[PDB]
Amino acid sequence: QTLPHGHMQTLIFLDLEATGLPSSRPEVTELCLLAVHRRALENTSISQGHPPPVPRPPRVVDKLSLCIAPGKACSPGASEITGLSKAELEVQGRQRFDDNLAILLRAFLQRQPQPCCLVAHNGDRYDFPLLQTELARLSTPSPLDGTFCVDSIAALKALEQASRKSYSLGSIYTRLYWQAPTDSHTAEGDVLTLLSICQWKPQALLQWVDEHARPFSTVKPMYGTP
DNA sequence: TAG
Ligand SMILES: [Mg+2]
Ligand SMILES: [Mg+2]
Ligand code: NA
Repeated sequence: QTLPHGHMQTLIFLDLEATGLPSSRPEVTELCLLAVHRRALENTSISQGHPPPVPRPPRVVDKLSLCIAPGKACSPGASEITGLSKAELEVQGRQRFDDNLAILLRAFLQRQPQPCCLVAHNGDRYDFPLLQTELARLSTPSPLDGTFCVDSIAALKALEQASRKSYSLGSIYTRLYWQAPTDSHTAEGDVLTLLSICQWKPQALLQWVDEHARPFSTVKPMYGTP
């Protein structure tokens, strides 16, 4: 382009469940990362047919799915759709978002060939600023420091405009594949759904991602800590 | 406009 940050070598599909929506000062209850090398995406076969079948996930993938005890209760709305509550997370012995979690994420990211780019649906307004806020509370250094990120809503908008309607995760998936997504509002279900829409046009997605990746350190926290 |  020249590419502003070089080729993204690893795409990290990311999904968070949390206790509520942005004005509630929400906290994370579940986290899922799906790390895919760009080779896996460029090896995805072209989406043919109307509709095309849902693309097959790459064989080679690193996956991390974690349930996390938040510091405050879930809104009733959040619990009904995620199937999670703070109390039941604690009955199941889930720990808080803590320094160890940060050390876990860092080691997971370091397994990936660099640089890594986080991909989340509406990430620019939800997942990235939320995650930035969770990590901010920790005295521990951010494990996301040399990482990049993109919002898949912008990606799919550009990809479909390259070919009114909704750009919610489920809407896009149903429009592309004429099927309902499964396990919605679980971190891993919605991450796998996200993987599928991004595999719709894998080459165009990588190109767009390389051009719009931005440092996660420029992400503004969703809300302030004490 | 999209837990
Ligand atoms: Mg989400
Ligand atoms: Mg979800
Ligand atoms: Na393509």
